[PDB]
Amino acid sequence: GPMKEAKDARYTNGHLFTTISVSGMTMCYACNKSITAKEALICPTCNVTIHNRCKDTLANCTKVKQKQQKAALLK
Ligand SMILES: [Zn+2]
Ligand SMILES: [Zn+2]
Repeated sequence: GPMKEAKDARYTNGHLFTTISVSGMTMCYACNKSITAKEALICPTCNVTIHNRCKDTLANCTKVKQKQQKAALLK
């Protein structure tokens, strides 16, 4: 395919952080406070939200969904 430029290089600790458009009540899963930004990041596998710069303190993407999955025996 013509997509000979796959920028598959956006993994800090296993989570895929994609740019979102925070326009409402949002909280930084890395700074435990309200994201007053117009852009944030989300892991499609652990459903976190961060200030689009606090991803270098988020745990491995199998140590985030171990707190962000309300359908697991997390006890
Ligand atoms: Zn933050
Ligand atoms: Zn994740």
